[PDB]
Amino acid sequence: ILDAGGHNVTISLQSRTGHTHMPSVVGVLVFTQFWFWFPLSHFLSLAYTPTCVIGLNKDLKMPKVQYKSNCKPSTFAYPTAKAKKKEKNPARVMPAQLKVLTMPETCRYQPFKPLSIGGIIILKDT
Amino acid sequence: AVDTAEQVYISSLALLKMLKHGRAGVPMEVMGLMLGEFVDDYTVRVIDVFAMPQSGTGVSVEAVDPVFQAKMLDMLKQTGRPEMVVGWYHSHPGFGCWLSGVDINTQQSFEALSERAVAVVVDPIQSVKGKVVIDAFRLINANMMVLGHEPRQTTSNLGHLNKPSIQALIHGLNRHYYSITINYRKNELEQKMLLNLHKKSWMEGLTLQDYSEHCKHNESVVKEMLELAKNYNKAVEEEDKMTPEQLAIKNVGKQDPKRHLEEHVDVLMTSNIVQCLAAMLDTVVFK
Amino acid sequence: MVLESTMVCVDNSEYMRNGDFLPTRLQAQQDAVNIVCHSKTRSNPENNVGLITLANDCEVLTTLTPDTGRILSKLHTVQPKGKITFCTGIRVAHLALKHRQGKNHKMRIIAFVGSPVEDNEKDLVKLAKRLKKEKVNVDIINFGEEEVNTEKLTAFVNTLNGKDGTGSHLVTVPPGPSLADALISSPILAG
Ligand SMILES: [Zn+2]
Repeated sequence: ILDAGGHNVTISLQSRTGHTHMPSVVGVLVFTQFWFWFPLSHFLSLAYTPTCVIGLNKDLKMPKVQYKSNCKPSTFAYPTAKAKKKEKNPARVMPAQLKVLTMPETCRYQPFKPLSIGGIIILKDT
Repeated sequence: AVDTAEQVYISSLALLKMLKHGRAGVPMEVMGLMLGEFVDDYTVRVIDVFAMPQSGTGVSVEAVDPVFQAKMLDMLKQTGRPEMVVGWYHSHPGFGCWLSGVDINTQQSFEALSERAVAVVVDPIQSVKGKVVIDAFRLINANMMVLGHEPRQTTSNLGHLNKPSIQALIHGLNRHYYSITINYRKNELEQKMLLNLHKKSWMEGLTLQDYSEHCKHNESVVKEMLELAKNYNKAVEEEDKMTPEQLAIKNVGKQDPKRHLEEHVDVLMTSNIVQCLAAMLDTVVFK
Repeated sequence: MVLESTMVCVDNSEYMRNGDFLPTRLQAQQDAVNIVCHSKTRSNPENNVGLITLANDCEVLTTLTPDTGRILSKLHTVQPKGKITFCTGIRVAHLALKHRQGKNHKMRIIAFVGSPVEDNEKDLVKLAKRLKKEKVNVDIINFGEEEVNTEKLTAFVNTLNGKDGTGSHLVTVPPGPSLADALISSPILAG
C-alpha cells in the first residue's frame, strides 16, 4: 500500500473537480474482504491513480520546461531555491506541494490556464 | 491431492440426532454414524444422522454391525431419500470430547473405505444453552509427510475455526488431525417454528396458556411472593440505609456499589402484571 | 425372471363358507393360496405377496412380504362371513401396491370372486378405465356360485386392458363337480 506505484501513485476517491472516482471506489469496496476471495486483492490496482505534473504542451510534441517550488527539500524526499521536475515522462508530485508551485516566468513555454493541481494541462508557447 | 477450505452443511435433524444419541448414553460414550452426500472436496453436507447400537466391545471399529448397515440402508431405500453413508461420529459425554486411540484405530478403516469420513464428537455438558459445543475432527494423511502439512487457501473459515485455539489437549490433536467448519443452513421455516417451539418456555406454552396461567394465579398466591419480596424490601433496604452513612465515614466509595440495586423494580414489573391483567377484568366481567 | 408384485385376494363373502368345493371352500381357497404362493415362489424370489379381505371391511393383516408363512396363518380361523364388496376390493390392493419400496416391480393383483355382486356396470367400467390409466394388470379367477357364465366380470376383464395388453385372464368355475386343484390346474400352466 504505502509503496504502491513506486510511491509515485496513490488511491484517490475524490477528484478536485468534485466528482467521485468510480473505479477507485468500486476497486476498494470489492477489495474490502480479501479472505473469501484472494484475487480481490488485485482489484485495488484500479484504485491506484497517478499523481504527477505533466508538462505536455499539446499533441505529441514534448517541451522542455522546469519550474520552481517553494517548499523545502525535506518535503521533496520520497523514500529551497527551485524544484527540478519534468519537462514532459512526467514527474511525481504531492497534493500538498501543488499549491506552492508556480509556473515558470522566464521559460519559453508558459501555461495559458492558471496552474493549481497536477495532471496533464495545457502549456502555451510564448 | 487437491485441498481447499472445507465447510460442513448440516441439517437440524442431524444435530438433533447427534445430541439425542449423546444424551441417552451419558456418562458412557456412544457410537453413531454420519449420513450425507459428498458434493466436492471444498464443500460437504450431512443431511441425516443415525445411531449405532451399543455393544460389549465398547467403542471400537468392530462395534459397527454390518447386518445393521445392510438393513438400515434397506430401510432407507423404502424411506424417501436413500443417500449413501459418508462418515462416523461418537459422543463423549464424560470429558472434553477428544479423540482417543480407538478413535484413530477406526479412522484408518473409515478413511480406507470412504475417502473423507469426517469424525464428529458432541457433548451436552459444556454449555446448557448458548454454544454450538459439539466438535469436529478430520484425520490428516500421514503419506503427506513429503509435501507440506499447511493448506488450505481461502483461509476465511480456517483462521476463524481455529479460535479459541481449543485448549491444549484438544489442539494437541491438531498434530495428525484438524477440525472442520460447521454452519447451519436454512430451512428458515422449520428453524423459525422450532425457534418458537423452545420459545414456548420463556414466552408461554401455547403463547396463550402459560400467561393465561399468569391469569390463573394472577396476584393470587402471587402476593405471598410479594410478601417475601416486601420482606426482601425490609431486609435488603434496612442494610441499604446503612450504606450511605458508611459512605460518609470512609470517604467515600469502596467500589462498591453493593448491588443492592434494581431488584424490586422487577417486583414493580410484576405490578405492571397486576395493573394490566386486573384491568382485563373490566373487559372480562362486562360482556 | 419376471419382475412384479402379486397381491392375492381371498374371498371372505358369506357365500364362500360352503363345502361344495371339497372338502370346504376354506381349505379349497387355502390350497389356492398355496398354489399361487408356491408358484410365485418358483417364479421369482423377489415377488412379495400379501392378502386382502374383500367382503365387509377391507383390511390387509399381512404386510406385503415374500414369505407366505404369515399368510398361511391367516388362512385359518379367517371367519369369512359378510357381504361381497367388489369396487373397493381392487383399489384396496392397489393402495397396498403403491406402498412397495422398489418401483421396478409391476403391479399385479389376483382375486377370487365366489359370490354374486351388486356392483353396477358403471362402477366396473370406471375401475376399468382407471386401471387403464394406472397400467395395473389384474388376473381374476371366479370361484363359487354366481351368474351363470359371468358377464359383467368377463366384460370387466375384457374392457380392463387392451393392445395387447398380455394380459388379464378370467377363469370361471365350470358348471360341474370338480376339485379345487383341477380348477387351478389351468391357470398355473398358462395364464
Ligand atoms: Zn471413544
